[PDB]
Amino acid sequence: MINILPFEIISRNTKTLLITYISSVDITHEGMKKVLESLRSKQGIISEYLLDKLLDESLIDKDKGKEFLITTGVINKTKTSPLWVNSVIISDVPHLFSNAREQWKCDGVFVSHIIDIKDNNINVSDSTLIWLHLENYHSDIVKRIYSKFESNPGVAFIQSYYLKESFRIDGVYSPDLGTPCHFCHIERWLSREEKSFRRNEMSWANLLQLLKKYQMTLPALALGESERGFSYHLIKRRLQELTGTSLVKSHVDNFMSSVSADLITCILCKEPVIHWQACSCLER
Amino acid sequence: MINILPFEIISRNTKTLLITYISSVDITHEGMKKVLESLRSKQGIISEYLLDKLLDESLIDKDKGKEFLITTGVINKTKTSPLWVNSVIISDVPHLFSNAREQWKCDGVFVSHIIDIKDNNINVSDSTLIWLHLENYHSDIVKRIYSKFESNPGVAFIQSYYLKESFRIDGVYSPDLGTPCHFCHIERWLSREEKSFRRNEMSWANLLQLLKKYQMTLPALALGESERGFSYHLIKRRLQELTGTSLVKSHVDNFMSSVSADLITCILCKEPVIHWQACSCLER
Amino acid sequence: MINILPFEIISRNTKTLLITYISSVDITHEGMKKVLESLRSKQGIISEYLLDKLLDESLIDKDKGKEFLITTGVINKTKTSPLWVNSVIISDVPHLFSNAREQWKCDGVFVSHIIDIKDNNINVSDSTLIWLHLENYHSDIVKRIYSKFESNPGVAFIQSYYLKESFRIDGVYSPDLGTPCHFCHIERWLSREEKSFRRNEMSWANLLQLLKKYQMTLPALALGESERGFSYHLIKRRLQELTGTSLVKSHVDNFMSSVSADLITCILCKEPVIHWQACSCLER
Amino acid sequence: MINVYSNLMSAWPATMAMSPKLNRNMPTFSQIWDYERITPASAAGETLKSIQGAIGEYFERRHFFNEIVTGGQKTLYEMMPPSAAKAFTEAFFQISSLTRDEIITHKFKTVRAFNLFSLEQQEIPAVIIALDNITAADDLKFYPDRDTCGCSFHGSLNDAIEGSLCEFMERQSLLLYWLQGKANTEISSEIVTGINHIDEILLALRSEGDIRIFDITLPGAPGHAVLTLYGTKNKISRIKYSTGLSYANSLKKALCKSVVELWQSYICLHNFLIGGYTDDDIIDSYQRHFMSCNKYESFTDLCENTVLLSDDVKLTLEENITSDTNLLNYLQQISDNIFVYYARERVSNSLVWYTKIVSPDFFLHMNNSGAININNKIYHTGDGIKVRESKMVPFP
Amino acid sequence: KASEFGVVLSVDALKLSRQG
Amino acid sequence: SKHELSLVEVTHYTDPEVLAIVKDFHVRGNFASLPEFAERTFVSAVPLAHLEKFENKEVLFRPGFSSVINISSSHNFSRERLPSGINFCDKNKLSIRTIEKLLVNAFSSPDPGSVRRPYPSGGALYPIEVFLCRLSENTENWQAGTNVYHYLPLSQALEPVATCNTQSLYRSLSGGDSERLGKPHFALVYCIIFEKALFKYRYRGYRMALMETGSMYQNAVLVADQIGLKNRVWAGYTDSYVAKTMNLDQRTVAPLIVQFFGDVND
Amino acid sequence: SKHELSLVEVTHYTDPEVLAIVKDFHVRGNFASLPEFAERTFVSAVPLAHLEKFENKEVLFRPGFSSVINISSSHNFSRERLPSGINFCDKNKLSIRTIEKLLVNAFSSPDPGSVRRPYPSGGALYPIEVFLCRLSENTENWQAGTNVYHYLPLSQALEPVATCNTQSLYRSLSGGDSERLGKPHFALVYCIIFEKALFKYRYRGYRMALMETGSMYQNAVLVADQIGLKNRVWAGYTDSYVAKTMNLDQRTVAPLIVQFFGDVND
Ligand SMILES: Cc1cc2nc3c(=O)[nH]c(=O)nc-3n(C[C@H](O)[C@H](O)[C@H](O)COP(=O)(O)O)c2cc1C
Ligand SMILES: Cc1cc2nc3c(=O)[nH]c(=O)nc-3n(C[C@H](O)[C@H](O)[C@H](O)COP(=O)(O)O)c2cc1C
Ligand SMILES: [Cl-]
Ligand SMILES: [Cl-]
Ligand SMILES: [Cl-]
Ligand SMILES: [Zn+2]
Ligand SMILES: [Zn+2]
Ligand SMILES: [Zn+2]
Repeated sequence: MINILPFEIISRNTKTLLITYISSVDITHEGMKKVLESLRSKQGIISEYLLDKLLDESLIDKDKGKEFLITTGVINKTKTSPLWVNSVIISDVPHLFSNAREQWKCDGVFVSHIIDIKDNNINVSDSTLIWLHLENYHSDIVKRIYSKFESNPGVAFIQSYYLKESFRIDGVYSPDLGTPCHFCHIERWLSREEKSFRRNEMSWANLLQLLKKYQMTLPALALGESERGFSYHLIKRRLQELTGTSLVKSHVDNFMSSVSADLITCILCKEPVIHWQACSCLER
Repeated sequence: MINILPFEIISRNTKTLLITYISSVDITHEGMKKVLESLRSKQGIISEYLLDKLLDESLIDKDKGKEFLITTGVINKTKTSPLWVNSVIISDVPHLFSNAREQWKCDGVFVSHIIDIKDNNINVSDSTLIWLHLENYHSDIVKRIYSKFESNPGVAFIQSYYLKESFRIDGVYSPDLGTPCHFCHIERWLSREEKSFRRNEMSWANLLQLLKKYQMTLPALALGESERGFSYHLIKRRLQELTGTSLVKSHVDNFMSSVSADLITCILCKEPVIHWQACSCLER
Repeated sequence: MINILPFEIISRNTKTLLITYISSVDITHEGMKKVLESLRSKQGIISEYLLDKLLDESLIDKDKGKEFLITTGVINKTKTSPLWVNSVIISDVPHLFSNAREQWKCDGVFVSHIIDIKDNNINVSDSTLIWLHLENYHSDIVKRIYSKFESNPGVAFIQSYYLKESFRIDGVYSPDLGTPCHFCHIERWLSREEKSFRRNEMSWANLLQLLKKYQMTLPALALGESERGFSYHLIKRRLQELTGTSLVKSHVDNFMSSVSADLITCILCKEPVIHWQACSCLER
Repeated sequence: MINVYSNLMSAWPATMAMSPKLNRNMPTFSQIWDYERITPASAAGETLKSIQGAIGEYFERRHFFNEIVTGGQKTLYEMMPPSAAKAFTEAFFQISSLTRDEIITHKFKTVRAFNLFSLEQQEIPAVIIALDNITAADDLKFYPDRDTCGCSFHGSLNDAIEGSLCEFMERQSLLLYWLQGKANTEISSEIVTGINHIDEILLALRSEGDIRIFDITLPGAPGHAVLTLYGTKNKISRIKYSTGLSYANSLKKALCKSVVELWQSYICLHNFLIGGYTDDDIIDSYQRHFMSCNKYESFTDLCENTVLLSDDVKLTLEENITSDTNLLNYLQQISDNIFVYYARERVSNSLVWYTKIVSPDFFLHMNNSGAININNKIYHTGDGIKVRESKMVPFP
Repeated sequence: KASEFGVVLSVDALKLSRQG
Repeated sequence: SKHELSLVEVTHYTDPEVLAIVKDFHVRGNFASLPEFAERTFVSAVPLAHLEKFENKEVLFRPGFSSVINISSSHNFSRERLPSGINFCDKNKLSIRTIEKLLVNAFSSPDPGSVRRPYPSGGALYPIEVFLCRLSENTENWQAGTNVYHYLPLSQALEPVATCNTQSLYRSLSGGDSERLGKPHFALVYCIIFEKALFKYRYRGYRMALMETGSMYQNAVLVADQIGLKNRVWAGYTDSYVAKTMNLDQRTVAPLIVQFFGDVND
Repeated sequence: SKHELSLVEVTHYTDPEVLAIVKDFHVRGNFASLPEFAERTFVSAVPLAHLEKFENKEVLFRPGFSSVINISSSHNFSRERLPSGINFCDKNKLSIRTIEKLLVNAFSSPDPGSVRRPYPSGGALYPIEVFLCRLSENTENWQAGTNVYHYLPLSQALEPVATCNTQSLYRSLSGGDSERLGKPHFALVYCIIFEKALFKYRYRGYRMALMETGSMYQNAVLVADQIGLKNRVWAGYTDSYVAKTMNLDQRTVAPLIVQFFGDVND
């Protein structure tokens, strides 16, 4: 698979410059200028057949042209069959994502569907990453999605939601891989927010609450357009890390971990959470 | 405006039985069944306007209807403003608090009087929190304060005393709010020792019950200046937590919680306090 | 060494009860009542010779009497030669401790001197624990005390001070044992208070500050009598743990660690700190 | 895990703990220990249900063993309507050697109750409900043997009543099965449920020894009381016999709960035995009796004396036409004299509920080696196996 | 143990075990 | 079995603060190591081309100085440890007899009535469990279709654990680097029971448990060398996926290290 | 020395967040274990009288069940590991020849031109250092008055570290339980260099370093048994005090475990 990476190709008078994340080149060949311009107007992935055709049309040797494009940071070639063949976004604000499927292709991210949580009869295919994004959080929504899809072969989930002044993105929940679920995450954050000066969350006050039907909403600051935009970018980059055009590799010790962002300071904190002792995700 | 207390209605054909924390009532009017079914689904809160509407729709006189709801323990009417306009401290060591009234103003705590428990004729204004602090504990001392002041409008009580190496601060007892009393804890605890499946012959209940028989108080064990300063600060901070509080923006768990402090390790243990079905505070 | 533990001995009519932390006894022997009363009026440590004399005077077998006193929790016998033979308290508020030397003997704590930090020519003996307590913190004061006493054979230091809404007691700084100093502690707390969402404190902003003469004061809430009393008790109990009559053993993994108290919630947190990378205490 | 410890002078019990386990497919076990105030309370199953169950078991047992205060003192005919008072009199007349005259004039300590069907408020004798020997001491001559049959605890009155009804069905079904040897059907001992933790237990039991699964539901009743039985001859096994019982509307649900109840009793006794704990550590006479039944002969004696109404061993777990008839209608046809003892306590902004379903027209308790109302609306002396009428059922 | 000096009414067993 | 300890007895002493803090730390070192993540993750923070300068070196107490007391290698009576196996090949059948020899010699006393083991443990608590994973159909089996077992070192017996197929186990244990690993016959997986490591000694027990694991795999290295097996200790696996595949409950028990065994020919 | 690596090269790759988090965790397991604190501290959270039920037991994957595959002890070709030494006695002189034999066999290749060791290490990084502490005047010495040395396993040489007296070292290493320990001739102290353990693998390197320590002391157990020394691995010491006494910089390096060696007679 050939991935087109971020770059610009700019021109003034007889001067043409290529600028990528890796390098900058004063371009002196008209054919390669043409190739770069066509690549710049395409989104993310290009068939090697079309790349070859593009190079042939500009009378450029395919091997030498490809080597130039790869070494300068215009394209890369990936080989790996990925773990989730598709992503879906399920949300209570699907309109926030109404352009995401088409935009995010140029980051190499395949999102097949934006699904409104209000939909009855939601279907998802094999080996799909399900991103559940909630502005108006309720634990029952997460429980419904798990109840419907946890048994889907190769499924995984990511959940995103707001808590106090933060945007939270849970670690990837993969039943196949045995990683912690949303409830493992939200209990870790609720514990940390208690002013107990204690890591341990359990006491008789907590045990008595665990008698009631497990359900909750979460306090959070009111969202404006800028908080939504920030969130939108974090979602995109996270999906990109997992399933899209990889620009920066992640260390194996934190690739599937949670990502939390303080909406005031804009500082991110990426943290692996443990399985919550009272959660049954491990037993399913 | 109106707190809806927890209650149950059970129905069998046209028979309906209401059970609140203090009453069991055969409900034979159709209107009142509809009022109670509605209140049961409302979940803790209702405006006076909505209650009045609900009563009018069910063809029940608003004043008879509300008196019934209050008297049987389905609702309580409480204020948005602070529950307690001031506090008094009643103690067997009133000299400990000789500068507290003046000092604690800068923490926003307003204690109007320090009162010696040995005084014959103790008067307390309406809407006052009574803090009873004893170095020498006897249950009849608490009983006499409760009997004197339980019918004062808006009154509440909190007790602090010493149990071996611990300083205990009871939950808040409010007749208006229907929270547990001192005896819901201690007499229930003694019951569990007396009625143990296999009695511990060296139970601390033996000491407590022998002190009753011998007409003696339970002394605090070897308190010095530092233990008293520690206790003084805990009292101040607990009073601060209770100042400016109401059901409008302070959860009932602030009242229905005890604080025990180990005087050796200085570790605090905050625990829930619940009602004891057998307690005389529920005879109402 | 014979340590007298906390207890009360109370009497009414012909009834006499001993109450300790360990047990309660209905006392039926007049001689033992007399012994217990005399022990109750003494402070902390008693010579075994006087204990024997006390028992002889009440015609009680010494071995049987001692066994009773030990098993019931009135006294214990310790054997161990302690690490610091004496403690001194150095402070900017020495008047807060003007009764501490005499009071704290009944907790088995030997404080030889209360020293005003304003004193020139402060001397301290071999194997002394130096407790430095500051209401008005300045790092230069700690540096002066270290500069004068770090070389004293067998010395150790504890420092206590206020930071924001907390009272901090550092871990024991013992050059002989190689444990972290005050500056190791205060840097750990200053780092934790920064809103960086990062454990690591170092960045160019911090490096540039490290160019200036290392000195600082600390913001903290204004202290009232109750905060001072709470602090006084924590100091006493900490000294007691280290050098006095041990009432509760500490696990070896946290015996020399820091103790921090939130003055609002009164919750304590005991935590071992690492040596600060930029500190030179290890090199001295 | 959990590991919440409380001071002796706390309102709360000494220790709660959820046990670690290596196998993700075994049920979670949670336990509360509270000295010898009560015997330790536990539950097993899905993690949260196990935690909820241990807490509920603790609240339930603490209430009935340690915490009942009676509401007065009245004769049977002052305390309730006349036909209920007559049924109690006929129960009490079989339980002690005392005369009907002595029974109807005695002033019993009372507790609050309502009739299960009419919701008519009344009182019933406290001596039936309180497990301690102090609460209704002066009434013990009338009713010396007490137990926790029909007792439940929950966060809603309807759920507590449902829990009490299930236990009532369980125990009444078990006593009739014990006395007569009659079961409705057998479920295949090779049954596969699809629920991972249930199948894990069943496979382990099948590998260690043998099992039998019987539907013992009271004849004509809806729902399903499922009795699971285990026994082994294997020398190095500490548990030679165990049993589980549960009643639910769903046959599958009843079977699954029954299997986990068996595992719970199996593992508690197993851990007692490998712990090397003495007989002085056993304070409960039902637990002592159950321990003396830990032998293969308990298994064979039950299985060889069981007669099935249906010969076909069930290979699937479907309901049938009787399963969803109305349980309250069914019970009322047998007797109008079924009562709900109830108590409640505020916890935060909620109420927790303690209930016990009691009927003098059914068995008042489950020890037929003690003083019991053997003649009632579902059994009369001589109906079943004679030796069983004087022997306690081998069930904890 | 029972003693000549009085009757022991109560014991905190946890603290006695540590006075392990 | 005669030596059984219930974890119920252990949890009675657990400090839940210690347990949580230890688990929180522990999970920071877990890996997501899968073939499908090869182009989007990395393991080494050092570039491959610079790793040589760090491998098989000595750090000095006095850097820059060379005054040392030399010791003669004539005191060495030992065999060289064999190179760790790589590019494993499973063409030849491997008997249960060979695997049994590994287990009893590495982890058990020669005397079956003894409870001592060939490796020590803090407080004699032995908090580390050994699991056996069968990874090739050319490995003989004790129980048809069971591919994970738990070794009981005092009973000297294997307890059946899981009937996952050999391919699933291999995938989970070999992580991203399975092509280079090749095809081992079996693995040992060493697992910590958190509460058994912590209940007596608190935090220091964690450190003791990890050290104990190393004493265990080292016995296995030495025994494997003597019986003609090749082996490689291996950290390149996805911890949670290995746990799930073995049906371990990650709230109680976590895999610390994997050790592959087999032949190296083609 | 020919194999020298400068820690300057290592720190170039250090993540300061990882380092701090690891040190923070590590210090939670450090002990203050001194004779003078005997009556005011405790080590075991379990009372002595109940410890028997936890010692030398097996936890089961299927508790309550006994269906196992028994393995024969006839496959065992090994010697029993000797009981760990206790009540050590130093009445007989111990030669440097004996200590040299321990070191080269436990930690070094028989070939002095080889850089392989008798224990493996993640990435061949070998982040654990061995220090030798001389504890009795009945132990022969290489350099008069030097009682701490650092063993260089590739050079097969000892580097002088400290001239503290034998009594100070003994006091620091033996913690609270020195009367029961008796008088060992020497100790090995195994130390982690934090940045060398973390720089490549991050948090997982810490876990790898602790396991490596166990592989090292286990070789020493096995070698000690063969040369007629008794030994005991030992966690009952005050970490910071041991470090200070050895002149180690605790910002860089921490003692993980101590191992005593000697004779047991009277
Ligand atoms: C990491 C570790 C730490 C140890 N710490 C101590 C210790 O502090 N004190 C002690 O007496 N023994 C200690 N031991 C020795 C064990 O107590 C001993 O191995 C165990 O009791 C079994 O006895 P054995 O070695 O004689 O078979 C330790 C062992 C290990 C592996
Ligand atoms: C804790 C530990 C983890 C290891 N992890 C891996 C691994 O993930 N991949 C690998 O190829 N080798 C691994 N090894 C093997 C080492 O790379 C090997 O021991 C080292 O390169 C020296 O080679 P040798 O064992 O052949 O002497 C590991 C060794 C240890 C002790
Ligand atoms: Cl749906
Ligand atoms: Cl000076
Ligand atoms: Cl059901
Ligand atoms: Zn979960
Ligand atoms: Zn009350
Ligand atoms: Zn420092």
